[PDB]
Amino acid sequence: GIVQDTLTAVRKFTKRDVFLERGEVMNLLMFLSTWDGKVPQPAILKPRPLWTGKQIFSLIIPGHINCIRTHSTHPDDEDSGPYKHISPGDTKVVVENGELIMGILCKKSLGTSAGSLVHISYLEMGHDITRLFYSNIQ
Amino acid sequence: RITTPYMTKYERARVLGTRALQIAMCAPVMVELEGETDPLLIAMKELKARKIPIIIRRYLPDGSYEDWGVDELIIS
Amino acid sequence: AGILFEDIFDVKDIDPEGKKFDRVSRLHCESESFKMDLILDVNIQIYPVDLGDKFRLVIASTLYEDGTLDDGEYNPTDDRPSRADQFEYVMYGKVYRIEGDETSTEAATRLSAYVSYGGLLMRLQGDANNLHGFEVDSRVYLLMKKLA
Amino acid sequence: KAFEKKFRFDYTNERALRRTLQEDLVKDVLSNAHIQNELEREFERMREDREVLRVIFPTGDSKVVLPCNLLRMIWNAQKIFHINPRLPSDLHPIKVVEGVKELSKKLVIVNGDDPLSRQAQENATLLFNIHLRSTLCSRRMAEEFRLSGEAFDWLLGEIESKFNQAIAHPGEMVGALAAQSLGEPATQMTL
Amino acid sequence: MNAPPAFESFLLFEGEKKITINKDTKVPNACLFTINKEDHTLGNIIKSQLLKDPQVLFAGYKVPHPLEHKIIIRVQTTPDYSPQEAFTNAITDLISELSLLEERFRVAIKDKQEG
Repeated sequence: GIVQDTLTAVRKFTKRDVFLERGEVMNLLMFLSTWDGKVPQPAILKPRPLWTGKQIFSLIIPGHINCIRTHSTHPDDEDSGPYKHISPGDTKVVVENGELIMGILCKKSLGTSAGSLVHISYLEMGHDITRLFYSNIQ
Repeated sequence: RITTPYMTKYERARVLGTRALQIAMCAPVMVELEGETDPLLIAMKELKARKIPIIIRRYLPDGSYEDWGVDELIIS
Repeated sequence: AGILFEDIFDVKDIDPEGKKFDRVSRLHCESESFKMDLILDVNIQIYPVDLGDKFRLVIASTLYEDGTLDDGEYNPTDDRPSRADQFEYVMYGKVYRIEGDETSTEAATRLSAYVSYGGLLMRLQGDANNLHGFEVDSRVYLLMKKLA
Repeated sequence: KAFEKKFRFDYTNERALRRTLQEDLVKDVLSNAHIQNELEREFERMREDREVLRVIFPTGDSKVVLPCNLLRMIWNAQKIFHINPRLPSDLHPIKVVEGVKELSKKLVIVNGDDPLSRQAQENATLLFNIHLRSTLCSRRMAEEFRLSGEAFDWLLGEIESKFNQAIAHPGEMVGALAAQSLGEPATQMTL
Repeated sequence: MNAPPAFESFLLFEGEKKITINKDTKVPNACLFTINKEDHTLGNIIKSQLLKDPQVLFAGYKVPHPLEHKIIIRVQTTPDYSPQEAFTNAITDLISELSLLEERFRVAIKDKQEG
């Protein structure tokens, strides 16, 4: 169960602007059940240590899943032109090695569907692992 | 024996259920139980150790009684 | 050392496509003396950048300037090695792609190395002779500093 | 022509070869006529399977439903073994051919030793095998997936295991599954 | 019926210890203090004071369930410092700050009343 409550929120969490501070990050890591006790390195060391939404999410994502979805508002003239692996609007999702590299999540990426990172998690990682992935997202 | 060498999830459920019921009714544990005092947990340990003393009649649809030892069936 | 790359860039653009995000802006830079293109997402709230600034990019594989590798875990205390803190901006990312203009026959003369600092993407695109320290899935450090 | 340009394995360039295979393999692919004729056998197998697909799917819709995501296992392998796609591979094309040939014999739905059992087996896995031989190609695995010697062995073992897990489990209530899965879409239709 | 009496959000029952320490085994020098009959009042200040020690690498707290009245505070320090001392020093420095705040407020009052 991933209801609207934590789907809008995960689209806002994984936007490119979500920079979490140190106390906020530690607060969030208290609610990861599948956390290995290691604080990731910040995306931004100087001037201020400042994590990102995609870092804490890539901590949620289980195992070493690989996935490439495409966020809902992706311009279709992007894959052809330049910026195809850059994506100025952050609309192409690439979970590579269990780790959100780019792209905003939504239900297209987190529902159950063809692709649908949670589906690839159920297929690749297991069945209790995706239970934990659901509850951790929430 | 013309049958899937894997243990069906239905077979796994029924083996663990009956094994834990036996253990609850004083059947001797066949695994080095450490701190475990719950039938079902002991049944899972006994299964993962390949030591549950049970065999299965897989009844084919003609009537063949295919005998499989729970320690032979490839389990998850 | 550990410096995969280093140069002085000049910002020719800040948001050509128009600002998509409020705290993050996308510099389009061109270097000096290496004939190299850079595209870089920057947190312009904590580190403001505008047109025509000349900053000094350095891309390293470690911060310790003795060569010893990083282990990639937040350790804010240890200074047993002396960090490369001559820089104002320091991001930490992972090279996630290295394209090139190679054809089936020859090798690539120009390369494009794409890095993603926790989600803020950079694309460093130039000659294949100085973009050769990079390799996919390599964790890398970007250190910028404006020049006066 | 695109099908031939993409699945053929030229083996007649000596430049595109050294760009994508170690030198031992590139001299083994040209200094041999047994390797080249086996590669031609693979392409003919692939072309006639193409003609079979053109019969099964006469409308041309290539999106099928098969029990192993092969383009994702190839990716898991490229990640598990740190495959550098900028380097000549060490995977021998004949090894791809022979490996998928022996893999297709471990994916057994109908256990044979029996002419009608062998035919039911060849039918039960006719589409998945066409897929497997057109994605674990020898031209694609050497210029597109760039797998290595051991990445490929891991990939074969992985395909076989993830297939054997997909086989239907006896005693499964398939009638109840079908009923509920046809009825749950009846909750959003018209009228 | 199933209405918990209002006083059992702050009143220990027999055998509750008010605090227990578990060493966290996933990492070195990490402890996990479970404090019974506390809430964000006492959890958040201790967390924010631990995050002031330069030898604390992780400080966090959580209320597991809001209907149960207890918090968990996870601390992780540098090897030359134990999380028990980091916790103790946090509480001592909070007590010191509030003592200072109390006397400063008494003086500010007694000046506002134009004493």
